[PDB]
Amino acid sequence: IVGGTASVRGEWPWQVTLHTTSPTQRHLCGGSIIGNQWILTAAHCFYGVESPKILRVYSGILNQSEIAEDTSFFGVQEIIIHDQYKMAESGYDIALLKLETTVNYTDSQRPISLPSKGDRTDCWVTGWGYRKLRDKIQNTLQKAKIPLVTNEECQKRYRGHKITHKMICAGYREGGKDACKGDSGGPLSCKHNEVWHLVGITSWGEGCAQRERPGVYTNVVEYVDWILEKTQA
Ligand SMILES: *[C@@](O)(C1NC=CS1)[C@H](CCCNC(=N)N)NC(=O)[C@@H](NC(=O)[C@H](CC(N)=O)NC(=O)N[C@H](C)c1ccc(Br)cc1)C(C)C
Repeated sequence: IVGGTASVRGEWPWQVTLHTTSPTQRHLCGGSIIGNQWILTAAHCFYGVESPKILRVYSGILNQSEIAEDTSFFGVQEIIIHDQYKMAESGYDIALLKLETTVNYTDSQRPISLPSKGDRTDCWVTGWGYRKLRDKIQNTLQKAKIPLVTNEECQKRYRGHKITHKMICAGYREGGKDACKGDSGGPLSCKHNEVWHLVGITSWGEGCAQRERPGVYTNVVEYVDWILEKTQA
């Protein structure tokens, strides 16, 4: 997260930190709780990830230093990637994680409502990623208010990339506030009528918070059907 501020403990209940044990443990990507045993995130986060067994999910986290070898975590029973995914920059950068055990909701971990298809503004991108292109994972969960930018507006900034309707861009004309390396998979949460909705999944972008370079996110509303299909028994 570039140009943001440290969050408060429990400020973003759905946000979780995904770790990989190979070759050694470390933050891998962001993620959103959306059900007892369902974590939503970006598909590109599992490039070269063979077994779901190397994945460890931590919810209710504020600071990475809350995580040590003796720290509890939810095991990942299954990794479901969208059958059309290929490159994050081509779309379908969405994936589901089915946790080994059910999640007990508390003040520090609750799910986030999926946007209503009937809805095809007050948005924030959160994460523990870089503060600038070259940097390091942040200990304290970062957050930043970013305005959504139309696709026609996005396409222009990306004359080399084709921004479909399954994508949505957010950023500032001037930059300065955007997600960066390590925020991937993480949520773009927007609040309407004081109800949060998972509008986007951090996906890609040229650099971080650069002028006229909106961050490209997966447009979640375009996948709820896919989601209900995968979450179903
Ligand atoms: C995620 O946090 C990560 N996914 C995997 C590792 S880190 C970032 C979020 C990017 C948000 N950007 C923004 N709002 N400005 N995603 C990526 O790094 C993805 N790639 C890219 O965003 C860009 C796309 C491009 N056309 O350049 N690629 C890129 O930065 N590539 C270089 C090679 C790179 C440098 C450092 C790191 Br840690 C990764 C890649 C994924 C790689 C698809």
